[PDB]
Amino acid sequence: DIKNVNFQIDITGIWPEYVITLLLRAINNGFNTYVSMPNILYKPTITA
Amino acid sequence: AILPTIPTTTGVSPLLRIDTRTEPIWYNDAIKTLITNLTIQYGKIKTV
Repeated sequence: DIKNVNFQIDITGIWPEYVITLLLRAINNGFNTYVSMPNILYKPTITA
Repeated sequence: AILPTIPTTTGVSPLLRIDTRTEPIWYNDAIKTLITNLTIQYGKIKTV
């Protein structure tokens, strides 16, 4: 039933296991959600 | 409470369980509120 929320998650390392499944279901099975994380490091490979 | 150096053959103290998932989170919170006041460590500290 999540309608309009934006989850700011930071440490991205310690969340036991529940909130993982909850966050994933709510990104699915949800209307207008957003899970930002402004601390993940990633190498981008851009191609067309 | 974990220094950047670690003895190889490890120990079994509940101290090595703090702030880790997969446990009854209650227990980790209890240890955490019980330790903060103390002074605890692990691994090499000084080399004379």
